Amino acid sequence: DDKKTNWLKRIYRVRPCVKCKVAPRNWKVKNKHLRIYNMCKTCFNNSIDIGDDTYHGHDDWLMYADS
Amino acid sequence: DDKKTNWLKRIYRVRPCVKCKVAPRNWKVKNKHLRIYNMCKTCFNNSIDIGDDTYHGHDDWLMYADS
Ligand SMILES: Nc1ncnc2c1ncn2[C@@H]1O[C@H](COP(=O)(O)OP(=O)(O)O)[C@@H](O)[C@H]1O
Ligand SMILES: Nc1ncnc2c1ncn2[C@@H]1O[C@H](COP(=O)(O)OP(=O)(O)O)[C@@H](O)[C@H]1O
Ligand SMILES: [Zn+2]
Ligand SMILES: [Zn+2]
Repeated sequence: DDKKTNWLKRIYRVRPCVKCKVAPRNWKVKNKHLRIYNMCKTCFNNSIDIGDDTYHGHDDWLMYADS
Repeated sequence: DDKKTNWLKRIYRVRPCVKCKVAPRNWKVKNKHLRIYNMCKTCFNNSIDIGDDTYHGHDDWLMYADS
């Protein structure tokens, strides 16, 4: 129910990439959840190239108001 | 994973009861989810007494970082 989705949009917007601190985070939809990763796509691909997993991670959010 | 819980604490704190606009919302833990209701307990009980379901509702949040 759309008020939940609006919260998820707010939460996404206020959390820039943990590495570059400017770009928005990468994300994906998996089944009924939104997965927000810690970094943008550029910084994540770079983290593999440099050998750092320090900022790897994510959090999952239910995209519906009722579980 | 505790960073998720910290977000849920922020989201809860910034959303006063939709009716009285001052008190924090009622909530409950159901299985792996946090249910945040639209109103505080006082306003919800009052809504039954006055016959208004306008502000009845809730949103559910996964309490873990990985779904
Ligand atoms: N953009 C990113 N920023 C930080 N960590 C990421 C990013 N993309 C993938 N990861 C990490 O890489 C791993 C793989 O994630 P993912 O592909 O979503 O796994 P799954 O197989 O469960 O769908 C996870 O630890 C995830 O946190
Ligand atoms: N404090 C409250 N504020 C607004 N609506 C509420 C409140 N408490 C209960 N409700 C509403 O009353 C109904 C019953 O909720 P609940 O007891 O959590 O149902 P369930 O049987 O699924 O566990 C729902 O529509 C819920 O949104
Ligand atoms: Zn970045
Ligand atoms: Zn109230």
